[PDB]
Amino acid sequence: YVKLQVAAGMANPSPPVGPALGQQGVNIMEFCKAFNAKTDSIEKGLPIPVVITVYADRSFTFVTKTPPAAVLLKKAAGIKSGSGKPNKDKVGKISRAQLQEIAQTKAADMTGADIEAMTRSIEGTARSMGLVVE
Amino acid sequence: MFTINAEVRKEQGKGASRRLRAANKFPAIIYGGKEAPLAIELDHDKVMNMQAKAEFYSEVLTIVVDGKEIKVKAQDVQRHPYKPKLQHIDFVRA
Amino acid sequence: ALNLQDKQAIVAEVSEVAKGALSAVVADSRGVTVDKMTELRKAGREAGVYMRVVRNTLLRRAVEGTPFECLKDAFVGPTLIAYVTEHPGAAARLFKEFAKANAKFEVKAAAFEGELIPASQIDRLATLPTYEEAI
Amino acid sequence: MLQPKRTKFRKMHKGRNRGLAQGTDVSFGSFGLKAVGRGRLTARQIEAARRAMTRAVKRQGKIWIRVFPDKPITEKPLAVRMGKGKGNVEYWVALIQPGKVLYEMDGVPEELAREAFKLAAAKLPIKTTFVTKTVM
Amino acid sequence: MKVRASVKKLCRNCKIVKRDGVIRVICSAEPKHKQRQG
Amino acid sequence: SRVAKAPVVVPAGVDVKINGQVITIKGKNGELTRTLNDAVEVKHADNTLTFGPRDGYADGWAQAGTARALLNSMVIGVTEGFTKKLQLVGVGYRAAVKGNVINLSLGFSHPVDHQLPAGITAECPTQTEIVLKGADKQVIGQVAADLRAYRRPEPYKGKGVRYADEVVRTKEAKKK
RNA sequence: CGAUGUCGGCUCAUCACAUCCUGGGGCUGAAGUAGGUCCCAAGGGUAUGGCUGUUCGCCAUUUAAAGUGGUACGCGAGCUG
RNA sequence: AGCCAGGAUGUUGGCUUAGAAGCAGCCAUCAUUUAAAGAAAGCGUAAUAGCUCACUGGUCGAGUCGGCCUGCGCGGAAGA
Ligand SMILES: [Mg+2]
Ligand SMILES: [Mg+2]
Ligand SMILES: [Mg+2]
Ligand SMILES: [Mg+2]
Ligand SMILES: [Mg+2]
Ligand SMILES: [Mg+2]
Ligand SMILES: [Mg+2]
Ligand SMILES: [Mg+2]
Ligand SMILES: [Mg+2]
Ligand SMILES: [Mg+2]
Ligand SMILES: [Mg+2]
Ligand SMILES: [Zn+2]
Repeated sequence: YVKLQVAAGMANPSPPVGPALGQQGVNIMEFCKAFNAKTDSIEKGLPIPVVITVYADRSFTFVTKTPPAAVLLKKAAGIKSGSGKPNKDKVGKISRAQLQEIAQTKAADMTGADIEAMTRSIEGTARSMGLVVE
Repeated sequence: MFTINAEVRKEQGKGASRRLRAANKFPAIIYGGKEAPLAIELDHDKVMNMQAKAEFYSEVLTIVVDGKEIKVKAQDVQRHPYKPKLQHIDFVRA
Repeated sequence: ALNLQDKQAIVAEVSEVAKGALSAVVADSRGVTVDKMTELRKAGREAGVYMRVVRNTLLRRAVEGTPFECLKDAFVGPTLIAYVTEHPGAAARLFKEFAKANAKFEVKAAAFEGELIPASQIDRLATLPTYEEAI
Repeated sequence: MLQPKRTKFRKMHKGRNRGLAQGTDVSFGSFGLKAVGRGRLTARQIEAARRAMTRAVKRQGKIWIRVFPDKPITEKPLAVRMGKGKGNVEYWVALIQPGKVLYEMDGVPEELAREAFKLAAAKLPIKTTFVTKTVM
Repeated sequence: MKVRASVKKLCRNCKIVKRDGVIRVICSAEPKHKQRQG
Repeated sequence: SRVAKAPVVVPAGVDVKINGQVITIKGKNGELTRTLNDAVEVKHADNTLTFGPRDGYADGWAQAGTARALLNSMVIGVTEGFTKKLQLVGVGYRAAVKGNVINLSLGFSHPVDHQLPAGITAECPTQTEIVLKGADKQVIGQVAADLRAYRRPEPYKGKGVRYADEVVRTKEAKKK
């Protein structure tokens, strides 16, 4: 049982997913094509998280999760890489309308009850990466 | 309201004052107004725990000298050179 | 540490919800991870059910104010309360499926009508449907 | 390392260190390190202590040194007989009577001041106590 | 074993003990932390 | 004090005899006898045992506490009985019982033969398992320590005689 | 100061332990072998040579080791000079 | 004090790096479900895992904690 973050339409190279999951006992060709067949609806250039559930007979079952909070704040502000020193250096800006956009997508994984509860959980991910709310 | 209990001193001077402290007590003076100054002795452990609160040095305190009640205000305190103790207190009639 | 000002406030917050709610469910929740609990918290808020873990000593104080003054004997061991403020039932069914599917705990006692319900007869508030069923 | 810039005279008579300290109260900061012992604090000792407490507070807040080593100390070297004049000045001390507030500090929480003062006390030849600023 | 005049607790698993009038620092988590006053 | 105040409930089938400071506890598992410190005053009454300090004796309660504790594990001793389990870790390490003697093969030039004292009985469910049984907690504890002393667990592989519940913290050898 | 012979060697020693070896043990940045450090321990043991008046030191080659000190810097009514 | 139970979610926080996923470093240190859970006090992994603490619910059932002024002791303490 391992947790990984593979691209929307990319799953096969050796340095990121190769011997990380293959060391346990997972088929490198069976998962690499079943994952991209279900993540075809997900937009290009968006890292999507996936959790693997392996049994004693080397068999596997995966459930796809919504893109990360520190991932969606980069495309919304227009940045490739975050700040080296957060709250000391400002790299971008995101409005109150963009905060609720990241929160409505993350609703499947978030613990919050109301929209305001899920919005504040993205507000903290933005402050901790240098991005200022404007 | 801080209530201090005191007795008038039967003696004065070095020898007599050193004796008070050795007996876990300390001398103190009450002066101010038309009245003559009053030399009193105070219990050390009681007055120490009181002066620990900052309100002691600001508020009006009442001194009980043989039944009588005197309203005062702490004017000047003499402390021990290095121990957490009191050597003498100047009280002023209010 | 819980000051008495905090303790009285926890007594007050649960004494208020007690008056308003219709069906209250009392159970054990020892040996269950937060993953399964945050899940039973989502299924509760959805069904109009209030979910809390309160000191058994502090429960005997917020229940004394009537009509749950028969849940006293249910305040021995880990206690979890399910106060249903919106539509009677909800929890009494939500707990029965969570108990069987997770195997941990047993569910102490149920309360409705200001009357005591034993651990064996919780099938009474579990068979009740909607409000919203009489039409 | 503290030392007087100029002096009226070079060498001082030995003297004595009787009596109690003048300057017993925390007069500039919020906390203090008070002398319980009687002795001499050298210019090096003062610096050693000052450095320890500064390193501790991460050079936050403010420190005061209420003592100044204005006393010159002479010494005769090896294979030198008695007399033939007073020895040469080698180091400087500050005469310390019980009660002297040696160091003062503020701009730090009580817990840190205590720790800082604990570290500096280890570099001192005389016993010390922690003292707080008092109303009168 | 460390034999010194100043025997102190070094971690939370350090315990001070008096065995035959000798102050000892007996520790469960770190054997390096074992001290005897002397 | 907190220990001494708590009484030892002597069950059915357990006989208690007290001759001043000497206590004899007879049960189904055996008979044990202990001489209590003069500072301890023990009272019988009902199906219980109560302990307390004797007048004039300074360390009264500390002594009374110890007494209770000893007599409790004595009461347990003559009924239920104590059990210490030891497991042998390492290549060629084997053990077997031939009556009151435990034969131990522990990587030495000579096999180690450990004689068992009165009341202690051992058995080997495996070639790498020694199970001790008796009534005296202090004696079963002692025998276990003596067997463990022949080859204490090494910190580089955990090799040696270890208690069944013993946690053996291992470590890596010096780098280069 | 109406005399208490000075360095080193030779011979002969005796004590201390702040232990060089041998013995017991704790920690190790102790796999093993072999070390490092500290604790306990004074029972015995603890090189011959080259150079130099040397003690010492440097060097050669040994040994389990070639300890540190006190004894009028032990020892000339014992020797040497 | 002991013992039972939990110690979660966003999230593998961002930057950096072959990797840094509480746990090489550097900077920030909020927010959510909450009984409570540090964007983590230590051990562990190539990085993950895994173990435990801070904190909190249960059990127990009456005391418990550590500063101050002080008396008398203890270690610190080896020699011919
Ligand atoms: Mg006089
Ligand atoms: Mg011993
Ligand atoms: Mg003569
Ligand atoms: Mg020695
Ligand atoms: Mg050393
Ligand atoms: Mg010898
Ligand atoms: Mg020749
Ligand atoms: Mg050699
Ligand atoms: Mg001589
Ligand atoms: Mg001659
Ligand atoms: Mg507790
Ligand atoms: Zn420790």
